This record gives sequence, C-alpha cells and structure tokens, in this order.
Amino acid sequence: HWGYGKHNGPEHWHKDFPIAKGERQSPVDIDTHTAKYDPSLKPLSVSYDQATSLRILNNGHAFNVEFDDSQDKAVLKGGPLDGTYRLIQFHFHWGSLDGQGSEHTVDKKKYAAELHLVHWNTKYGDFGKAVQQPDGLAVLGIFLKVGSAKPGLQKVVDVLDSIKTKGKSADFTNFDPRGLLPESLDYWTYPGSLTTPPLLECVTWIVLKEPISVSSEQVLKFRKLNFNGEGEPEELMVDNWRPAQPLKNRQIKASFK
Ligand SMILES: N=C(N)NC(=N)NCc1ccc(S(N)(=O)=O)cc1
Ligand SMILES: [Zn+2]
Repeated sequence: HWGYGKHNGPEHWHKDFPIAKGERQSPVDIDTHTAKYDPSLKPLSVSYDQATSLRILNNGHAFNVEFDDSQDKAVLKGGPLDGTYRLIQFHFHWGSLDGQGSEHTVDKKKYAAELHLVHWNTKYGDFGKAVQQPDGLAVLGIFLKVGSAKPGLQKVVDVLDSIKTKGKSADFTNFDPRGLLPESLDYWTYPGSLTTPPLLECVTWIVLKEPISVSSEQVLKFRKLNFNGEGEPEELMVDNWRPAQPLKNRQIKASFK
C-alpha cells in the first residue's frame, strides 16, 4: 500500500522499508561542480540493436515497457560497469507540472520527467537474484524536458489509452529503445538504490547529462494515466517521483570534463 499520496508517499515508506533511511539511497541531487571527472571511466556501450520488447504494463506506480531478457539481446556494458547488464524494462517518473517530475536533480534543477532503463547483471542469473547484490542492477537515467516532440516516444504515448488503469497490459512488440536516447552518452555515476519500495541498495546509477526533449502533448498523455484500477475512484498518475535523498558517504563521478 505504499504510493505517492499524502498518506502513503515517500515520507511514510521507511515504516515498511527501513532501508529508506540507508547509506546509499536514490535519487540524489547531482552537484555538478562537486562531481569529479574520472578519466579512467572506460567507454560506455549501449547495445540495443537486437532488443525484443514484449509488453507494456500499468503497475499502479508507473508503466513498464518490458523486454525479453532470457538472452543477451539488449545490453549495457562499459562505463563504471564490470560485466554485462541485460535490459529488462524501462519506465518513467513524471510530474503534474512541467517544473517537476524527475527523481534526480542537477544543481537542484528538476526536469519534467525521467526515463529509467533498468538492467541486471548477468552474473546473477535472474533479476530477482540481482536485486539482492550490491552490483546487481545498472539503471540508465535520462532527463526529459518539454519542448520539441520526441518522435521515438510517440509509439509509447499512443498505447497509453489501452493501459489507463492499474493492472492493464498490452502487447508492445518491435519497439526500439534507441529512439529514446540523446546524442551524447556523457554521464554521471554513483552507487545507489531502487527509487521505489523495496528501495534495495543494488543499483549502479548512470545518469546522462544531456536531456531529451518531449512535447507538451506527449507529457500530457502521461498525466492521463491512472494510479487506480478500473472501477475504482480516479486518481491521476502524476508526481510519481521520490525526492532527492542524502548523499552520505558517496562521491558522484563524471565521465566528462
Ligand atoms: N524489485 C522489484 N520491485 N522488482 C521489479 N520488477 N522492479 C522493481 C524496480 C525496478 C526499478 C526501479 S527504479 N525506479 O529504481 O528504476 C524501482 C523498482
Ligand atoms: Zn524508476
């Protein structure tokens, strides 16, 4: 029964998930002047040419575009990572207003939304095992700002009417997640956590510096989704973001000068 409401939102999560007050929680504010360039961060490798999307699901928190992760079809390697991380799903966090919605912030700036491409370390065999490990997941985070449309997002936008309410799914094959990437792969990285319960401290975060732009109409369609199930009181799926958490004993590294 966690969520994003007044009575069950981020300030309440610690009562069921005490790791919410842990040593490596996410998201964080990225202080760009304090991040340090790490010249040894070896090139990042996004290999999504053989990606196989399967389905899109409204899980009551967000919507997930799910991939076949039973082979190395869409993988992330390089950068801070040791080994191979398979893409399992992507989702977004977004606001009720264009001035909020991202989970990470950059010098305290919120973006309108944030895309999370979730990958698990193949050495752990399955996603469920990976989330129990400190290096189990790699999440590629991409900021969204409102401006020009993102053509490669439109197929996602257009299916949302079919998954309005919690528990709905729709087949979603042949979607190419390369159409959601910015031009540059410059990034910041730090060790953190899942940003929703169970808040497990299993993530290497890789947050791209360059935001993608989406149109006002595209984000407006995100905001028509519902947190509730069909036949329950309508509650718009907006402001499904956790605010920045204390950095504690962490350094954020930059791939770029
Ligand atoms: N551990 C689970 N709940 N299992 C699962 N299927 N996904 C959980 C999950 C995956 C990614 C993120 S995020 N926002 O940090 O990218 C939060 C939660
Ligand atoms: Zn997320």
